[PDB]
Amino acid sequence: QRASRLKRELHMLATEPPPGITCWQDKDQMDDLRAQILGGANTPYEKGVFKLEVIIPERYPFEPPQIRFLTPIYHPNIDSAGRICLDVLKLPPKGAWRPSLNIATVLTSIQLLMSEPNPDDPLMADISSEFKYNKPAFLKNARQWTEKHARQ
Ligand SMILES: NCc1nc2ccccc2s1
Repeated sequence: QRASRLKRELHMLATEPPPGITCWQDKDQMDDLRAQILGGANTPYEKGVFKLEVIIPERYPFEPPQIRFLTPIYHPNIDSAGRICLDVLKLPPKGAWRPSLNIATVLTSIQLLMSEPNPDDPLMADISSEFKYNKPAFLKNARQWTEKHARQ
């Protein structure tokens, strides 16, 4: 059932990936994956390439994929170790993971989170206040962080 579902998902990611998103097997196992999200336009992350680690837990699809950024990113919801505060990556009642979602849909949500942060549920408190109260300085720091760590 699990193995069977992962094959369906890998196939879909290889053939019909979402715009801007790529995901693939590192080795010869279906539960240790990698992905890549391209920084969107009309965002400070633009022209940046962000790599992620995607671990599929042993009880998938009843527990969510465990995802973290490997490429540094300056964002209120993402910490210095790459942990993402996002509802679709957490179990209910607080979270919104359900088995009718998949790897592609959560990667797309992380992409949306990059365009549209939530300072209501921050992981980086100083970055979160800068985003609310000094928006131009946030945008400047994000673009600098992008150019340094996500390019060449
Ligand atoms: N591994 C992803 C990240 N690494 C870092 C390091 C410093 C600040 C922010 C980030 S996000």
